[PDB]
Amino acid sequence: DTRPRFLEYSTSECHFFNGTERVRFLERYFHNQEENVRFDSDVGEYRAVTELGRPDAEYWNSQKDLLEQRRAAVDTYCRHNYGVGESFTVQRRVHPKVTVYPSKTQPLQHHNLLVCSVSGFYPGSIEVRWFRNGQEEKTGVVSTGLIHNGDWTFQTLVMLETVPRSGEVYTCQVEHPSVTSPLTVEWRAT
Amino acid sequence: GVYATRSSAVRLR
Amino acid sequence: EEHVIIQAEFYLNPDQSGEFMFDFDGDEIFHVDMAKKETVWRLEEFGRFASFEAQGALANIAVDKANLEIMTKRSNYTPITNVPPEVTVLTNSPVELREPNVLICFIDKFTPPVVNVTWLRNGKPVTTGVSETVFLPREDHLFRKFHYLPFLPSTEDVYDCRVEHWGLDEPLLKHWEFDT
Ligand SMILES: *[C@@H]1O[C@H](CO)[C@@H](O)[C@H](O)[C@H]1NC(C)=O
Ligand SMILES: *[C@@H]1O[C@H](CO)[C@@H](O)[C@H](O)[C@H]1NC(C)=O
Repeated sequence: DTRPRFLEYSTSECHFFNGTERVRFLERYFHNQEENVRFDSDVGEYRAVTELGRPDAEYWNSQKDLLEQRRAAVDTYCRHNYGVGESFTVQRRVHPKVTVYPSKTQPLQHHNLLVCSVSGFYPGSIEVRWFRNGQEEKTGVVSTGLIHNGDWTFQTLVMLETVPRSGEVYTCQVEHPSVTSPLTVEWRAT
Repeated sequence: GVYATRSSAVRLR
Repeated sequence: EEHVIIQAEFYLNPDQSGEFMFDFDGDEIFHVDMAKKETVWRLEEFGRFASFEAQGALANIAVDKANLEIMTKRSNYTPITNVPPEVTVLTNSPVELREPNVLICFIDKFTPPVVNVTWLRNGKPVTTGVSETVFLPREDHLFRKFHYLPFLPSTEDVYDCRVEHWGLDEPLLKHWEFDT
C-alpha cells in the first residue's frame, strides 16, 4: 500500500509539580507530525504554533465557553485524574530483582565482564554502582541505560570491565525509591 | 474514581 | 515535573484507524477498544481501582476524524512523511535454560502509527501466547509499540522480531539467541 496517509493527532497534557500544588495543562493539536495550535494554561488562550493553526486559535479563542472549560482544566481534569489513579501510579513501588553473573567482552576471552542485572522495578529512577573489596569502581563501567519494558516495569544491566583475581569479591549496589537502604549483591571469583 | 476525558475542539471548517 | 499524565488520540486516513489512550510517566494506563467500544486497562488490577466511560473517547475520535478532514483540505492534501522505526529485541529478565522468560520487541520512533509485527521461532511465524500494546506517545510525537512472546529458553531455538513499516524498503528483523 503506497497510498498517501493523513494523520490527525492530539494530546491533553497534565504536568504536576510538588504533588498537585503546582499544575500546568497543555492541549496540543497536530497534523502529520506538525503541531499547529495549542492551549497553555500559563497563557489562558489558544495560540497558533504554525500559520496552518491560526484559523483555529482565532476561532477557538472566540468561544468563551470553550476557553473557560480549558481554564478550569487544571482542577476539573488534571487534579481530578491525578487523584483518581494516585494509589496505583504515583504510589506504585516495585522492588528490583538484583543478580550478578560473569560475561565476556568477546568470545575466546576469559571472564572479563561482570554484569549486574537490575530488573522488574518501578518507578524508573535507579542508581547502580560497582565496588571491589569495599572500594567503588568508577572506571570501565558500561550500561544499557534505563530500559522500559512497556508494562509498568523497568530494567537495566550495569557492567564492569575487569580482570578478576583469585579471592576478589565484587559488589553491586542498588538504590531505588522502593527501599530506604541500598541493596547489595556479591560475586566471587573462583 | 472515574477518569475524565478533555473533550476535543472541532477546527474551523 | 514530578509526574505527567497525557491523554493521546489520533485518527488516520485512509486506514480509518483511531486510538485513544492515557499515559502516566511513559506507561499506558488504559486505551479504548474502538471495535468493542470498551475500556482496556494496561494492568488488569487497574480496573478494580478506577473506571472510565469509553463513550467519551468515541466522541473525541469523531472530532479527530472531523478535524482530519478539515486539515487535509487546508494543507492541500500533503501526505505524512514516513519515519521508519528502530527495533530492539530483549528479554525482561536474564535468561536461564528451561526457565520461563519473555521476549520483548520494542518498536520505536516511527510514524504513521501502522506496523506489521511477526514473531519468528527458527524462521517460522509463532502466535501462541503473543501479546502487544497499542501505539504509545513520545515527546517528539513519533510512536512506540511493544510486542511480547513468552518462551522456554533453549540452546536449539532462535528468535526474530520481524517489523514491516511503509518507511522501510524491506522488513526489519531483530534477532535473539541464547548467549554463552
Ligand atoms: C494550498 O493551496 C492554496 C491555493 O493555491 C494556497 O493559497 C495555500 O497557500 C496552500 N496552502 C499550503 C501550501 O499550505
Ligand atoms: C501489513 O500487511 C498487509 C497485508 O496483510 C498490507 O496490506 C499492509 O500494507 C501492511 N502494512 C505495513 C505497514 O506494511
